[PDB]
Amino acid sequence: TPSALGKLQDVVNHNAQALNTLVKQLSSKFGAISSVLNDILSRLDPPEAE
Amino acid sequence: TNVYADSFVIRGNEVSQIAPGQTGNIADYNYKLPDDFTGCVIAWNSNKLD
Repeated sequence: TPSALGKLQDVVNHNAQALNTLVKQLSSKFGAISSVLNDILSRLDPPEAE
Repeated sequence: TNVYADSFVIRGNEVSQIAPGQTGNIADYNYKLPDDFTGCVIAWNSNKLD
């Protein structure tokens, strides 16, 4: 009955997914052109890159 | 606190390059202004003297 120890399994799963979701948002593209910064500063002008 | 008055002579089709963030021969290799320039750009035709 693996659901018996679900109290601590949920804790460790929330600790894991909180870090995995935080790092997954790093590769996001919120209203931008690229997710990485090297493809933005070296492709767009400073007035628009900022 | 302190005001700097830069003076020079350029052509007519080069006056637009004095604005911040512009690109051209005068903007890049002659006179560059930062993206956060604070001040006023003044230009008038001096064909009768220059």
